[PDB]
This record gives sequence, C-alpha cells and structure tokens, in this order.
Amino acid sequence: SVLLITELPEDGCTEEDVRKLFQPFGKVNDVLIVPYRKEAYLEMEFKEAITAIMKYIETTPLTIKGKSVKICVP
Repeated sequence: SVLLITELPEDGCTEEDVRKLFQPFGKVNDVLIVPYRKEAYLEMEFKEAITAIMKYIETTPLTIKGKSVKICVP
C-alpha cells in the first residue's frame, strides 16, 4: 500500500516531483514529503502498483532530476 523512497536530491524535492515519477505505475493519492531527512512517503492506491514498481527496479533504477533514489518497503 505505502512506499518509502529515501536519498532524495538535496535541492529539488516536491510533492509534485514524486508524483510525476510514480504516476506511470498506478493511481497515487497521498504523497508526503519531509526534507529534513531527504525522503518522502507515497501512498499507492492498489497493491499491484507496488509489485510493478519493484519488479522494474531490478533492472533499471528510478531517477528524479537525474539522481537515482532508493525505494524502501514497510
């Protein structure tokens, strides 16, 4: 349901940023951003987009502003 991405760009993280990157995978409702730790929390609508994100990362890392970020599960 909920994903965590860490190691965000030191300058260039918005709630809209994270949405744009992950929208092609599913319906994103709530996105929560805390810049103090350079991380954010996306709340995915269905559990199937989660397996879709994860199976994609085993070959190509997701990149925002050119920096690849690290995705973490509960």
